[PDB]
Amino acid sequence: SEVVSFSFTKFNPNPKDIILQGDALVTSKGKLQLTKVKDGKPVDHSLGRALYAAPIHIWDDSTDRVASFATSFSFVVEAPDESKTADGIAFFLAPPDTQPQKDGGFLGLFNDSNKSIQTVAVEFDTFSNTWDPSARHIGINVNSIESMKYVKWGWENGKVANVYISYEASTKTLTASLTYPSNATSYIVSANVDLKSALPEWVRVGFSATSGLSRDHVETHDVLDWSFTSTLQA
Amino acid sequence: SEVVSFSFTKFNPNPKDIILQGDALVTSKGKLQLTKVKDGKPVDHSLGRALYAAPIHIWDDSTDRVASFATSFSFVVEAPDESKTADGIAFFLAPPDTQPQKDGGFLGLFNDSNKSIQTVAVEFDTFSNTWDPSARHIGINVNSIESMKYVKWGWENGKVANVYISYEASTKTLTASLTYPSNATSYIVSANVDLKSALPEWVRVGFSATSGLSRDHVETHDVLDWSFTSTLQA
Amino acid sequence: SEVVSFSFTKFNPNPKDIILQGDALVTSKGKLQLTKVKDGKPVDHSLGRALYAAPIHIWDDSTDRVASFATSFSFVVEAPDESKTADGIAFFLAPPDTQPQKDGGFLGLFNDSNKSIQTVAVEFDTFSNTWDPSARHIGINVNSIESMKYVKWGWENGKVANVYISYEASTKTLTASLTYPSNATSYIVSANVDLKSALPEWVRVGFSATSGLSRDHVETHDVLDWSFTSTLQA
Amino acid sequence: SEVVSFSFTKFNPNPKDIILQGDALVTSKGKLQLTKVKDGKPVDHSLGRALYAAPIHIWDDSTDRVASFATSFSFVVEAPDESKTADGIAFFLAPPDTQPQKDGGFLGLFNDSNKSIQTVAVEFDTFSNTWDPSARHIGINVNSIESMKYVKWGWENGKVANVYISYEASTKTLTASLTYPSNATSYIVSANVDLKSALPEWVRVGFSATSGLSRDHVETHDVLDWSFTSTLQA
Ligand SMILES: [Ca+2]
Ligand SMILES: [Ca+2]
Ligand SMILES: [Ca+2]
Ligand SMILES: [Ca+2]
Ligand SMILES: [Mn+2]
Ligand SMILES: [Mn+2]
Ligand SMILES: [Mn+2]
Ligand SMILES: [Mn+2]
Repeated sequence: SEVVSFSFTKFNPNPKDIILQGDALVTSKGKLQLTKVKDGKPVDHSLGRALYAAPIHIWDDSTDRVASFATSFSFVVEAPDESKTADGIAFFLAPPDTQPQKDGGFLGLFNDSNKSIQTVAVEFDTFSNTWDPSARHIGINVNSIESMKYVKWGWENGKVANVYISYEASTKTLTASLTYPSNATSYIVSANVDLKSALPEWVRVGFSATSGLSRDHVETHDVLDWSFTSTLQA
Repeated sequence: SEVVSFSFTKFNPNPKDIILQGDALVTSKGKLQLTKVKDGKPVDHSLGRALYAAPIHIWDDSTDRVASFATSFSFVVEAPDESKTADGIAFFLAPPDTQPQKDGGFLGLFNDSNKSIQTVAVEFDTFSNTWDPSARHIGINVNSIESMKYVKWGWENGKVANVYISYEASTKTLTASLTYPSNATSYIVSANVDLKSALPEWVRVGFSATSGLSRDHVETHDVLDWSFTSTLQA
Repeated sequence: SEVVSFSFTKFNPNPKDIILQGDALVTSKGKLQLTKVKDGKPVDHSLGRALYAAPIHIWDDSTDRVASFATSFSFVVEAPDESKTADGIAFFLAPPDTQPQKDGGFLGLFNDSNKSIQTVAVEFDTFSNTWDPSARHIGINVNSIESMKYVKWGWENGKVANVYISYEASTKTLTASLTYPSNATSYIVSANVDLKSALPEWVRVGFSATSGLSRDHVETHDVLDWSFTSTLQA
Repeated sequence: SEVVSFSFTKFNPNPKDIILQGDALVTSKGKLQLTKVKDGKPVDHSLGRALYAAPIHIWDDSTDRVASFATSFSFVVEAPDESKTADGIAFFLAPPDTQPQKDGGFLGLFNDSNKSIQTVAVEFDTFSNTWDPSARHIGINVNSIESMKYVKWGWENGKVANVYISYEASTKTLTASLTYPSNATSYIVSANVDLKSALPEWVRVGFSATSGLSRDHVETHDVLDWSFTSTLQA
């Protein structure tokens, strides 16, 4: 494929363009609620993922070409307690048949299987596990729950976060930024990532999130909108 | 969904974005060959269809809104004999789980089942069946192999045909045009079509084609490229 | 330039993106009224033109490349008398400094100067002059008020006409279609046009219209919206 | 206007889409060289600006609506000496008739006139003047050479910088990021900026740059490509 694009200003309650996995659902107001909410309150031990229906052609073995892509999405992570939060939300790419992996700190993306899984993620990590830096962080993750690069992230409870992720194929640069319009505060991180080596030719793209494994480490992970475009020169 | 787009300047030999049904395949040079070719020669009794992976949201029961869409594709129909041709090629919309229907003059789109099937097609018909006008034609077909409107079509054997189809939701106008750049000859037809009444909320879009049911009524039906865009106001 | 696009769903009353020439104005409801209207009634001897502010790079002498482009616009031509009409409306390309040429049957586009002017137009001609066929027509015009190709055009008084014009650089094919959603009636014409030979490298694009030179040959020429895109491979 | 877009993968040597002011020129290889280079070496006391030909409709007094916009551009600033650099490069919006203002630290954008000029800029400042913080910085500037917000910027001599600027009208958030693909290092800054209050309804957008006012404070300021899109809801 050469060019694929799609833009949701909000999500449809029974989405056919979006493959919902685990606890993910679209609320009737059109928020993509990745992790469970009960009586308006986030629940623990939740794992939800959402992928776009069409696979994306990110590289081609015949032509040796790599896709470029850009995506925008806004998301909210709201926790009943500012200091106890887990586990986070991520935008990711994985093989098209990708299924939910471990919950909790593995973010539904990775596992501890000793079989290195193919998934490239931009995580917004709200809990410091063994493999994390100390502070909440935006991480670029290449086939590991351990980020290859991260920036410390001043998570704002319940505030809309605007994210813009792009991948420039000609330089192998993956760049992720987050901005909180509420107080015009922003964070960015970039990495040199070889998508040909990390991922298969075709992938599915989307989001994954998990709530903490305890009652006092719960938060929501809602996506409010999403735009994506990818071009493969071919 | 609000906006979905995709553009192929040619097709990938093992397409993941394109669901190939019946005899459809992508050749190694990237043509979408809907009907069978053997030793470079079209074969009879063939039926092939290709659909885009992502369903398209063409209308919404809650918001009462209808999508607009536009698509461009180029296609070749080549017959070893100018005067004996069958059966044709079509661009269509159908429920997402749509499967190949009858072969031959039914174009893989419709059947004679007495169970009116949901499919809206723009056919390029190369054989005059019982339900057709006399001459080869471009037809707009709403849940029937019988066109509600058609224009006579001067098919050019083996020449590239450029098609542009659009649907204007605000007026319910479906317009289909074909141009042969080789001699700058063009045909157009339009119809007032209520997609809400003809189709379910979500559909898949693509192409369907069949070769004749006899050895002396064979032709190819190759699509060379394809661009599509649909917006649902919501 | 490689890609230029712009889309108006209606026009701004004091447009800065649109260079208005002669009698052209934008009404407060956002219609581009090319020719004069007085007390709601079309006036004779009027000439109005509108061009997009940015020049469009349609070909390049260094790279030998030609642009492709596509444009959509809706327009109304309303005459107080169905049988007496003049003169018409056109979409055109001309050098960027292009100024209004002759009025009346020259459509503000051409003149009788014996100095062949550079302008390539798709005219919707409502009056049969000396150089016209008999019937109202959609014409493709290459540096002459005389069309190189035309299709007879069933003008519908006061009805919205939807036009789609495209130019495919790889085949030099200019295609123009018009559809009246009101009764789903359509017309199309195509021509092999060498834009490199007809036009300079850079042009401005837009509309031109004139009302008849007599009181009993008056009509309006309003454009309701306009989308344009052009890509030059370079 | 509702939607305006344009994308250059490089610039044309005699650009008609781009209004070049002061010393700005396009090199024969298609770089937009804002400030003077002599025998391949940057010259002092230079000031160059480039604007897109079409004005952009950023807000509308009648409808009370504000545009959103996004733009990407890559740029190089190369100095013969790493530690002596001046003055910088900026992306800006200003009234359409905007002309070059003061040189040097005023970046061709502002002056010391005591007549507050309308210009909103995202500067990449390479020299600490009286109104600057100490370190080189990316600044958001609203009708002043003094930034309202800035982030410290690790300028990389002679390296390609990729910038992405967006403005979200619904939150009044202007966000600017820079990434050096060479070592995947990134910077971002955001501000709450009211474009209705800072700028007139229509503007022109582009770049401005100046070299230092001394021989030992020289650098280049070349833009390599540029994409822009703006939508005004209206
Ligand atoms: Ca963690
Ligand atoms: Ca038939
Ligand atoms: Ca005439
Ligand atoms: Ca400075
Ligand atoms: Mn982490
Ligand atoms: Mn038929
Ligand atoms: Mn004529
Ligand atoms: Mn500064």
